[PDB]
Amino acid sequence: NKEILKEVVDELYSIYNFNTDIFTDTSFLQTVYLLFRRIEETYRTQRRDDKISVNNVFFMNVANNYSKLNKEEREIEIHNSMASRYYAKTMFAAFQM
Amino acid sequence: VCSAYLHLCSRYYESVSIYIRLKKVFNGIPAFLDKNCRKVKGEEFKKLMDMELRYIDIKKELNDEKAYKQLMSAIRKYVTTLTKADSDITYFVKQLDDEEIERFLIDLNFFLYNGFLRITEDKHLINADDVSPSYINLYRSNNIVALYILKTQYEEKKTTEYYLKEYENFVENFQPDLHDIMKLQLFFTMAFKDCNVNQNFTETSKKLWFDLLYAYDKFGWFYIHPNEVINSINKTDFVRHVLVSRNFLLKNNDQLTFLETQVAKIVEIINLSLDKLKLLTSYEYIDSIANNYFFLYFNLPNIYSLAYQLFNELAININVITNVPLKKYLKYNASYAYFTLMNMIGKNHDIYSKGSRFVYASYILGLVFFIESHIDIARLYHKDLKTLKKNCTLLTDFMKINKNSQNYSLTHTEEMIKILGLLTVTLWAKEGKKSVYYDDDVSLYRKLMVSCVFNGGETIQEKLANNIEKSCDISQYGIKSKNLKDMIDINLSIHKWNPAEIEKLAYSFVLSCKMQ
Amino acid sequence: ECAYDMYFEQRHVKNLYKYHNIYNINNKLMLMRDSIDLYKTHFDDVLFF
Amino acid sequence: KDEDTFNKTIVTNYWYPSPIKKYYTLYVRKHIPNNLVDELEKLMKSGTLEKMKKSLTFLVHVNSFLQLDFFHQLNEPPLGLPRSYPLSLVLEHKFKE
Repeated sequence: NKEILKEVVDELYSIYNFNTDIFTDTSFLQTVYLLFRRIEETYRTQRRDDKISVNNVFFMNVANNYSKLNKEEREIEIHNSMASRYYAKTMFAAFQM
Repeated sequence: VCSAYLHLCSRYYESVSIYIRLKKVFNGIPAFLDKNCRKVKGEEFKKLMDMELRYIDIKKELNDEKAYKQLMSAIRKYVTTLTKADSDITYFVKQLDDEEIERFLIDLNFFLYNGFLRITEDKHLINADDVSPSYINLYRSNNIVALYILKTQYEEKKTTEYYLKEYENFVENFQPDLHDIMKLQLFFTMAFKDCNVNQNFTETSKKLWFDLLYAYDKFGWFYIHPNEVINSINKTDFVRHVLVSRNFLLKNNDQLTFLETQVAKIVEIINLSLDKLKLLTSYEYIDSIANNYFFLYFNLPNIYSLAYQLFNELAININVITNVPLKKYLKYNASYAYFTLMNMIGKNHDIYSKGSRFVYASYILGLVFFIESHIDIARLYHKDLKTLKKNCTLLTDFMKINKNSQNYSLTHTEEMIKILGLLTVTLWAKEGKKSVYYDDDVSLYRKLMVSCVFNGGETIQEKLANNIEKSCDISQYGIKSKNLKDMIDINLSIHKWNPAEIEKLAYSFVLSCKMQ
Repeated sequence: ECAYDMYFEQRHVKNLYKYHNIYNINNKLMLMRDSIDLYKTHFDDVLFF
Repeated sequence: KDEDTFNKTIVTNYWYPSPIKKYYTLYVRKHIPNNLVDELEKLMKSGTLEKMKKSLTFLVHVNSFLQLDFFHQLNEPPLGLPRSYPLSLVLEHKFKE
């Protein structure tokens, strides 16, 4: 969604330009990467269990009652199931370029 | 009841046992504080755990911060006292550091009152079912120390009597109360909410269920004996088998019960439509049922498609041991599926996925897995015939229950399993309401393999070869020798199939024998 | 969409999709249906990494 | 005496004059609020985490695209045609052609 991404990148550029008594230009990228990893790990639940994480992924599923949910909540479920594993990897690329 | 609806009572007594054991733990815990930590919280512990008349809070209520570092210390000491002599879980118990102990001590108090589970996860992925007590709804609500406790402590009409009574006696040396009976009533009304679902189950199929279960847990009557399963796992591969099993039984748990009830339905219909000479083991009779699957309400979703879907899930799980598609080497790696089958029909060890016992589903799914990983070519001519013979003898040698030394007199259970096997093989090839000998769009391979199975052994060609050289008579102006035999077999493979060739050669050489 | 349509016309998929909602679902066919619908909607923006 | 060998030459050394910057650390912890990720979260505006999450909408699940490219061999070929090689070879060939 290339209208919220622009706002986020502008905000981060401002935060970096105003604080150069920290953020030595390679600490900013690492800090942003770890912040993205925390934004990602705030998605994982006990349903859709732990080892169903990376583990040479073939254990991954959506939910035990994915069906019967709705026609519109079971796409939010797809988004959450994907973002729980592939959020930092695909957001950091765009951000850093 | 507990006799007609096997599975609903099997679901009720698990919950009863869980409630009883956790209540025992929580009633043994209070007297412990009156022995160590002489005046931490000795008596008012119960007065705070009253919850009679309420929500819960040990921080705001009891606003004396010099209480946690002793209360939770004593509680952790108690919990590590319960999980003794294992020397592995104790490590993870000592590393808890409340409030991962406070949450346990609150959830365990909430369970023993209202009989619920105190779910605080995403409250849109739960539907009035993920709240009853069971070993799976406890590995999905993050209640994990409870499972440590239940793992360390309390853990290791002939057949009907044996299984039902002689081991569903958790309730022995127990006494109800004025309270505590309402929670049992709640468990019961939770279990029996399917007042028509989980349909037909009575002495028709109930007897067969109990016979197969007793036979497995006494003699080892399965498609492969468990000793062979265990004796092929080299030492350093055992901790991944456990993980490929545990994940198959956690996620695909409702489809297994669905397949179970659907197999029970067809066993009911088989016994209700009615001798073993060739009726019940001939082609046309079994074809009648195989037609019953195309067109109890006569809908009956095909029980081969369900087993194929579960095979697909299992074959995707198995591929976690490498990073290549594993196309034709799904065999040479069937030890995983067979360990899962043992854990599914047998006594399920590894208490994190323990559930029902899935007798029928194991037979059907193991047959389907073997067929689809060994005896199939749809997804990959004399040597082709050698391959047909080799695969047919592998199949016919797999499907025999009892092997070792006992006399083969074909008791009733063996008859029923033979009928189920032949139905599962005639559903693999059938493609419509028309016998699979006269239909096109059925592979050359499948007609021949079905014929090779229904005759129990040899072939469709060598059978007629022996039958014709019986009337050795034919050796005219003329020719015999396997040469004439393969001549008649290519005549078969070209002209048309299948019983046309059988009967027409039969009678042509009957008249040939009466000729000379 | 051609590859998806080729997937959906199999024996074990047709015989199960017949009973779409009169019974339980494998929870896996619904995922494929949802994926193809969502793709056919936003077919000009997606990227595959 | 061993400074001019091959194992001492292909390495970097990174010396710079010491700057005088506020001490925030990305490495561990604790008991003292000196953490770069926490500081960055504190330097942000009110609504920015939810703006960070509302990018990157996921549409095609991995399990929906594997069943056609990886584990394609577990598919009954429909009545008629033989095996159709997976959805990666088809894609690259159709692209080139």
